[PDB]
Amino acid sequence: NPSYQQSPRHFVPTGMHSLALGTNLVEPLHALRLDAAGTTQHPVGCAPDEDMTVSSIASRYGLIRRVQWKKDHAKGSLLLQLDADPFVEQRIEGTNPISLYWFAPVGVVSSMFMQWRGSLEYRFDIIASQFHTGRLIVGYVPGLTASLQLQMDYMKLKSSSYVVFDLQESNSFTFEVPYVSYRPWWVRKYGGNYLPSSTDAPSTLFMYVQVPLIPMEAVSDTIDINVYVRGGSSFEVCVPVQPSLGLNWNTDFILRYRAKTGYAPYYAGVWHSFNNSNSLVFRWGSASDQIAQWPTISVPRGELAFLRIKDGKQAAVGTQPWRTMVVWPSGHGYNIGIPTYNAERARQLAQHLYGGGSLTDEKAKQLFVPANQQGPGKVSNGNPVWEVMRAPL
Amino acid sequence: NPSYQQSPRHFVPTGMHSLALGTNLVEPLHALRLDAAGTTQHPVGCAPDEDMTVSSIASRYGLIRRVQWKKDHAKGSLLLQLDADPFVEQRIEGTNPISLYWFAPVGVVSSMFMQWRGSLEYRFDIIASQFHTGRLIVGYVPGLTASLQLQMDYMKLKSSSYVVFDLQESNSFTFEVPYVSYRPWWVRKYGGNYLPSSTDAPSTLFMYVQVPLIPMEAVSDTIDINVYVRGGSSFEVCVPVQPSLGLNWNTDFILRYRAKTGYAPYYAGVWHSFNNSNSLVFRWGSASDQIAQWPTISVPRGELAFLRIKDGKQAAVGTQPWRTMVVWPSGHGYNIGIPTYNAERARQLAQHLYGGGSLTDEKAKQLFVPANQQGPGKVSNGNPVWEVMRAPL
Amino acid sequence: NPSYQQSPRHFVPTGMHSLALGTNLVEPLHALRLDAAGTTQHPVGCAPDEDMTVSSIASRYGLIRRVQWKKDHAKGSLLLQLDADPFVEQRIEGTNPISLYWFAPVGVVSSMFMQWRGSLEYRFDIIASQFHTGRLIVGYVPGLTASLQLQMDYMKLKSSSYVVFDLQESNSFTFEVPYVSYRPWWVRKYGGNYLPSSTDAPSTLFMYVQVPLIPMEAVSDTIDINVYVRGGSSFEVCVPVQPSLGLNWNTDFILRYRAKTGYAPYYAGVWHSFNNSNSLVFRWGSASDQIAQWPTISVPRGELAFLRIKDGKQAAVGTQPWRTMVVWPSGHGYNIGIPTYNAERARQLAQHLYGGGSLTDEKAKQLFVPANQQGPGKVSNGNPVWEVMRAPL
Amino acid sequence: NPSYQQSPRHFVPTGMHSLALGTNLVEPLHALRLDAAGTTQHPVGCAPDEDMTVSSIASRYGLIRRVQWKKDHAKGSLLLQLDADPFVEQRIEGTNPISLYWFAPVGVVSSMFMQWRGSLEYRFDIIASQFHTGRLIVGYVPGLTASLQLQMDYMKLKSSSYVVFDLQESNSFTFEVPYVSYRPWWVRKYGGNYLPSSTDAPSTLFMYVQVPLIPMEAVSDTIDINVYVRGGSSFEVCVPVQPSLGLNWNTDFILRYRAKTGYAPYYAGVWHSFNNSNSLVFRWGSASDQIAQWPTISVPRGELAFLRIKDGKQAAVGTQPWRTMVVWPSGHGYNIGIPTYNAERARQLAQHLYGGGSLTDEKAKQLFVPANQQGPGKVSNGNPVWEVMRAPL
Amino acid sequence: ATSDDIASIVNKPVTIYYSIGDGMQFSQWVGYQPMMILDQLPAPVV
Amino acid sequence: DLRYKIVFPSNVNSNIWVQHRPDRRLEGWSAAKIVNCDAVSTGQGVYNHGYASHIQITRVNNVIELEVPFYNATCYNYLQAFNASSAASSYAVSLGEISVGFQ
Repeated sequence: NPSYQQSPRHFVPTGMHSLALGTNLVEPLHALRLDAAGTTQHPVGCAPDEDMTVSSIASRYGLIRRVQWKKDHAKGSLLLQLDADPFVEQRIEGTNPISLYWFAPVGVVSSMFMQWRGSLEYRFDIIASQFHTGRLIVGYVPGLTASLQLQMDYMKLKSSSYVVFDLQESNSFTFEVPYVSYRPWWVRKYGGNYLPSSTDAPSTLFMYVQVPLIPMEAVSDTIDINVYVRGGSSFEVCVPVQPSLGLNWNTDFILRYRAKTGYAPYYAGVWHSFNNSNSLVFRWGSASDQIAQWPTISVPRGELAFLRIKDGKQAAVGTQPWRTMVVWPSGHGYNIGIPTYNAERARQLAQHLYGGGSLTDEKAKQLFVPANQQGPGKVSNGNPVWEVMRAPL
Repeated sequence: NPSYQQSPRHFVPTGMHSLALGTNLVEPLHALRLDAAGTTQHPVGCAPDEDMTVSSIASRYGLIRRVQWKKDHAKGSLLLQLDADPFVEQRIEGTNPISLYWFAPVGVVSSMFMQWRGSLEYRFDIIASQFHTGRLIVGYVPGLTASLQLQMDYMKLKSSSYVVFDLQESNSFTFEVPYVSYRPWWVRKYGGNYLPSSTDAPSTLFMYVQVPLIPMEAVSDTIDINVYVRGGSSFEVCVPVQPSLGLNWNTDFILRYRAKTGYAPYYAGVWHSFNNSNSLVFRWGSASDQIAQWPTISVPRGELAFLRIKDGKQAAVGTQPWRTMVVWPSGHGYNIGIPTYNAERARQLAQHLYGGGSLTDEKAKQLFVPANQQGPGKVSNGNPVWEVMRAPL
Repeated sequence: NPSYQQSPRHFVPTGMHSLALGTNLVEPLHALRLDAAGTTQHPVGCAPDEDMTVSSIASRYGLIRRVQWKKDHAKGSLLLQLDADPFVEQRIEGTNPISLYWFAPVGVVSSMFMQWRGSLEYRFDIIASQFHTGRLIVGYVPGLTASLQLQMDYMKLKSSSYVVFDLQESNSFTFEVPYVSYRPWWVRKYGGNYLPSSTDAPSTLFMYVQVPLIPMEAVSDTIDINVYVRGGSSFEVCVPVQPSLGLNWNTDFILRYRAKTGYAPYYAGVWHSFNNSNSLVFRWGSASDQIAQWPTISVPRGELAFLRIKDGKQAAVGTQPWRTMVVWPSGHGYNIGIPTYNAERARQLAQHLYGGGSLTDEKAKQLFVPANQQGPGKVSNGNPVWEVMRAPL
Repeated sequence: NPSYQQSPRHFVPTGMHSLALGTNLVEPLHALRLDAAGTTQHPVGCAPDEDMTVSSIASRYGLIRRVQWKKDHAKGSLLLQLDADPFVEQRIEGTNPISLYWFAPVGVVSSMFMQWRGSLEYRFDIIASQFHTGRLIVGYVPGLTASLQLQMDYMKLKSSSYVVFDLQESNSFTFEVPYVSYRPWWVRKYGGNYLPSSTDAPSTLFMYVQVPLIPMEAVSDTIDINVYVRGGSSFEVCVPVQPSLGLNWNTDFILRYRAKTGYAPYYAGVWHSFNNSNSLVFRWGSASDQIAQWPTISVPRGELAFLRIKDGKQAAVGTQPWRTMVVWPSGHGYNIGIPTYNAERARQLAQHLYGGGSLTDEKAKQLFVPANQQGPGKVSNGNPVWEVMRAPL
Repeated sequence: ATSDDIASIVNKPVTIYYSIGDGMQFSQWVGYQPMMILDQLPAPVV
Repeated sequence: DLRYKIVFPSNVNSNIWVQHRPDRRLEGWSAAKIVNCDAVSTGQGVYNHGYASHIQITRVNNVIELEVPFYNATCYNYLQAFNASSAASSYAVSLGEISVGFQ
C-alpha cells in the first residue's frame, strides 16, 4: 500500500448532459436493462424498410388542390394562384372554432424546420378523355409582394418563366419550380404562435388558361385538375425550430376569478393567525401556514365585492358546500378566502370590511363560519371559477 | 512544480450505480475485506456442481397430477383437462385463509419471468401391471377460450394434434407439447397482484379414454396415473419481472382508528401550544412540536365521537394507562389526541366540543388531564387500534 | 481554443476511501511533507531486523505453567489438565477488581484473530538432576465437553494419542499437539465482551504420572516442571476481529442522577422561556435555547423528589455553589433544572409542584433564585452526580 | 449516438490541494494570464545570478563579534566564550521594549529550520600591525551544561580539541568547528514562542590568551579582533518549522473592558426585545438580532459596576457621544450594553439593577436613553476600551 | 469560526482514526505485558 | 460473498459508521431480522475496534455500497429457514452481522 501524493484533478460540475445534441456523442445513461452490452435488435423480417430521412419524406406527392376547369372559362381566366413554398394549405370546412388544414408531406416536414431552399415539383393530373382538347400555362413569377398579387393576367405571366402544356392524349405533367431569391435559404411561412415572424413566399405560381376547352358533344364540359406537391431533388431544410403545426388528436384550446395558481385544491380549515383557529379559512394543505392565496379584486370607492362559486358541485365541502366567501388581506402579505354560510352573510361581511372594518372586529367575527363546521374538510374540485358579485356601498 | 493551466473536465453527477444491470460491467464497491485483490475461493471438494441455469432448472420433472383411471370409466370419459403452460397448480387442502399450491420447477422458475415460449414435456407414468390393458389419447388443441373449454369430447380432440398410447407392457411415456401461438413469446398467467394482467394458456391439453380398461380378475380395477411436467429442450423465458409466487415461510397476510402513520409510538406529555403546557396531549417525540397527529373521524351533525383503546395493555402510560381520549383540531393544521381519565370525561369533553365549544374554554380545560399526571411518560405499544365511540348529541 | 462538445463522465460520489482494505491499493492522502516523491528511509544501521509476521510471533516460546511434581505423587496423579488452544491463562494474584493474565505470544497474536488452526508445541522443561528418575505421559484426547473434563485417568488417556517420556539424563522435551476437529479452522475462545460467543477448546491436553518419582537421598523430593507454548510450524490464523484482550496500561473500568449526556458542563443563567428571564435555570451554553436537559425521576403518587449534589465542589457557581435543585418539565418538551438557595427551598418547591402546582404560580416563582444571583455564571465540573432526595408528600 | 452503459468512477472529494507540498507535483490553478502555455521569462541580462540555495546562504561570512584584546590582559584571561551553533547573537543597545539582534546569515537561514548539523567556520581577523606579537588558543569543548559554563580556564581547554595561533605577520585565520553530539542532527536553540522548547548548544567555543600581547612602544596597546561566522562545507539543515526570528519592519507588540470580539464597531440603535424598540442599545449591525455582546464584569455582593469610555472621541455617536453605559443580561443568553446620558444616570441604573431590579421596571426604563436620540447612529471607532467604574452599593 | 458560529460547534463529536502507513518498521522484540480478558468485565446490571 | 447497498434518509447529515462482525452466531430463525439496539449491556451496542468498518459521509452522499465477504470456517452454509439444533450449526447460517450506527 503506497501513498499517492501527486496533485489531483480540478474540474467544473454541471447537472445535466447535452439536452440538444444528438449525433456524434456517447450519452451515458442508467439503462433499465439487465445486460450492459445489450441493445435492441431487428430479426429478421421485422427489419426497417423506411429510413427516417427528410429527403425521403419530401419526395412523396401529396394532393393539395382540386380545380374545376370548365368550358365557359374564357381565354386567360385564372384557375389557381398559389405560393411557391411547401406551406400550401387546403382548409377543411369544419364547425370547430379552430380550423384544420391538409398539407403536403413536404410542408409537414418543413414546418419543423426554420429555413428551406430548393426546387418544388407540382404534378398536374388533368382528368380528361382523349377527346378533350385544351392548353394552359403553368407560370412562375419571381418575388411578388401582396400588392402585386393582383394586377396579374396571363400576359404579364409570360414575361417571367412559364410552361405551356397541350392536352391531346397525355393527361399529366410535372412542373419543376425554380428557386429564385436574394437569400440562400428561406425563412418559413409561420412562426410558433409569434405573429411578428410571418413571412410570405419567395415567389408566386399561377395557372391561367391559354387556349379554352373544346370538348366534344359526347363528353363532359367540366374537367377536374389535381395538383400534387413534393419537394424536388434539390429541396433541403436545415435549422430545427418549434414546428408551426400541431396534431388534431386533442383539438381543444383554452382561452385565458379563482385562487392564485398552485393554491388549489383547497379546503376550509383553521389557522392560528385567523381568529385564533376559531373560524374557517381556505387552506391548500395541512402544514405550517399552507393558506390559500387569492387575487385582489379591483374595487372602486363606493362599491363592495364578494364571491359566489359558479358551480356548487365544485366547491370545498364542510358541513355544507362552501359556495360563498369574502376575500380580504390576512395581515401576512396576501389575501385569504373566508367562507360564509350564504350570500347574505358574505354581503354583510363585505359591507363591514369595505366599509372600513377589520377582521378582528366582533361584527366581522360573528359573520365567519365557526371551526366546528369544518366537518370532513373536503377539497374543491381543482381551482373552480367564482363569480365576482359587485354592489354599491 | 509546474502549474497545470489547461481546461478541466465537465461531468454530470449521479448518486447511485446501476441498480438493475448485472452482467457486463465492473461495479465498484467498498469491499469489507483486507486484500483489494482478494476474492472468494472454492477449494477443492466444496466446488459447485449445479450451475445456476434456467435450462437446468426447467429440465427437471415435477409431479403435478395424480389421476384415478377406473374400470367403469366409459369410452371417452375425461380424465384431465389442463393448460399448456408452466403454470399448472395442485392445491393443498389446508385450513389457512390463503391456499398453498404445488408447482413444477419449470412453473416456479417461469413465475419470475414475464414471457415464455417453447415445448413442454408431460411424462405420464401409468402405474399398472403387465396384465392391465388400456388405451388413451393425450391430445392437444390449439388456442381455446373459456367458453370453448366445454363442448369438448374425444372426437373433437382428434381434429387437432393427438397421440394414442397403448398400455400392454410399457407403462410410461412422454408427450412433448407443441408451441402454437400468434406471438413468439407468451405473457405469463398471473401478475404481481395486478388482476387486470391475467392471461390464460396459449392452448389446452386433454386426456380422454379411447379404449376403456380391461383388467383381469386377479388385479385391481383402479389405476393411478402420474403427470410430471418439465420444460422441454426448446423451452426458454426472457424478461424478468416481479414473481407471481411467494414463499410459505411467513404465511401471514394483513388486511388493511389509530394515529396517522409514523406518529406512533406516542406518550402523553405537554406542549406550550396546548393550554400553555398545563395539560396532557399525545406526543411522538420530545423535541420541538413533535405532536402526534390523528385522522378526522367522520361525524354528522347531531352526533359526537370519542376514542376508547381496544386493548388497555397497549396504551401509553402516565399515572394510569391512557385508555380514553378526544381528538380535536390543534389550531396548527392537524388534530391532536387529548387523553382523559375515563370514558365519562371523554364523553363530556366531546359533548362540549362537538356542541360548539373550544379547547380554550374553562369547561374544556377542566376535562383535560393535568400535567402532573404525566408520570413516567411511557409510550404506547406501537400504534394500537381504538374503538370509535359514537353517540347522539 | 476549440470547444470540447462530447459527452462527459457520469460518476457516483462517496466521502471516504477504504477504511478496512490495506494491501493491494494505492491510498491517496494529503501528505504533510515537502517532497511528493519523498518517503521514509532506514540508513543503514537502523534497519529492521524483525519483520512484522504472525508466523514469527507464534514461533516464540512463552512460559505459561509451572507444576510441582513431588515424591509422594502416586502412580497416575494429575499434574495438569489444560486446553489445546493458544488461549492458555496464568492468573496473577493481584488485588485489582479485574484480574490480569499472562499469555503466550501465540495466544496474544491469536486473540486478535477470529479463527485458528494448526499444531501447537508444548515444551516441557523438567528441572531435575541426573540422579532423579521418573516417567510421565503427556497425552492428548480429541474433543471433550465440560462434563467429560472429569471422569479422566491415565488409563482412558492411553486410548487416544499419548507420549511417554523417561527422565534419566535428558531433562527436556517438546510435545507437538495434533489438530483434530470437524472444522478446518476453529473459532477463538473469547469474544469482544459478547458472552454468547464463548467456545471451548477443540481438544484437551493432560499430563499424568506414569511412574512416580524415585529421588536419591542426597537430592530434593520435589521437581519443578516448566510448560512453554508456541504455535508450531503448521499454526496459522486468518480473520481479523476485535481482539479479546486489553492492555494493562490503564487498568480502570467504569460501571455504568445527572444531566442528560452532552448537556454538561452547565451554569445557572437565565432564559426568556423560564419566568421571563427573571430566575436562574441550568444552561449548557450561552446561545439560543441552550438549556440543560434532565432525566425524569420515577416518582409514585404520594411522594416528591428533589436533587442535592453529592460533592459541592463540583457544582456550578453563582453567588454561591448551586448544590440543590428541582427538576420539572419546561413546557418545551424536556425537563429543566432549577437551582434553589438550599435544601429547604428545594423541598418546598418540590412540594408545590408535585402537589399540583405550576412554574408560573407566584408560590413557585418566589422559590426560584433571582437572576441577580447569577454572578460569574461558573460551570459545573463535568457532569456531576446528584443524590435523589425522596420524601412522602 | 450510442449509449454508454458501463459502470462509472467512485471517488472521494476534498476541497483543497497540497498546502505544504511543493516539489514533485503539478499544482493546477486558475492562472490569470491570457495564454495557457505561457510562463515567465528572463531575457537576457535580467537573468538570475544567485540561486536560492541554503548552502549558498550559509557559506557567507557574517560579522558577529568584536573583542578588545589589550596589553594588560593576563596569561589566560578570557576574551570570548560562545555557543557552537548558528544561533550567535549581537544585541543592539536600543531603547525599544523588545531588543533587536544581529545574526550571521547561517543563523538566519537556520532559524527557519528545526534541525541542523555539520561544521561551523569561525574566521578570526586580528587587526594588528606586523610589530604586534601575541598567541592565543581558539579551543572547543564537547558538550557542556550551564553549570559547566563556569569552572573554565585555558588549562581545562587543552584537554579537548584546541588550536594555538601565533601572531607575527599573518593577521587572520579560520577555525573549523567539529560537530560532536549523541544525535545526528541538532534541534535549534529557540522555539516559535514556545518556551518549553529551549535547547542550548551541542558544545562550547572558547578563546583564551595563551601568551599575552607584547606591543612595541610606537604602536597601540589594544587590538580589535573580528569574529565572522559561516556554516562550513558540511553544514546542512533539514526540517522546516516556524522560524524563531522576526523582521524589524513593524517592531510593534501588543500585550493582551470592551465588546466581545467581533461585536464591534457598534452603534446605539433599537431592538424589539429591549423595551419594545423604545430605548437605545448597542448593535453591531442593522439586521435580525445583530446586538452587541459584552463580557460579564466580576462584581461581588455589596458592589456595583458601570462603564465609562476612556476616550470619548472613539465612542458611538447619536445626539451625543455615548460615553457611559450599563451592561446587563438581555434575557436572550448574553449581556447587552445600554447607553446612558451621563455617568450619574449610569450609576443610578447600575444601583437599580445590582440592587435587585429588572430592565422591565419603570425605574429602569426611565434611565434608558429614548429611541429619538439615535440621531445618525454612528458607529464606535473599532472596539474601544472602557474603564470599569466600581462603587460600594 | 468567529464567536457567533462557534455556538453550533459546542458538544459536537470529532473522531480521529489512524493507520500505520508504510516504511513502518518495529525493530526490537519485547514480550507482552499482563493482558485482561474482555468478556470477564462486569455487565451494567439494572 | 454478498453485496449490500444501504440507503439512509435525506435531511440527516450525520456521519455514519458500518461494521461487519463475523462473530455473531445466528440463534434460530426468530431474531433473524433487523434489530433496533435499545440498550447496551454487552459489547454488541458498542463500535468495536478490529472489525471491517467503513464510514459514509452523509453530507457527500447518503448511500453506502459495500461487499460482505465469506468468512465462515465451513464448506458451505445453510440456505433455508434455519432451525437451530446445535451450537456449531449457528455459526454457519449467515456470513456475519452488520451493525450500522450514527455519530
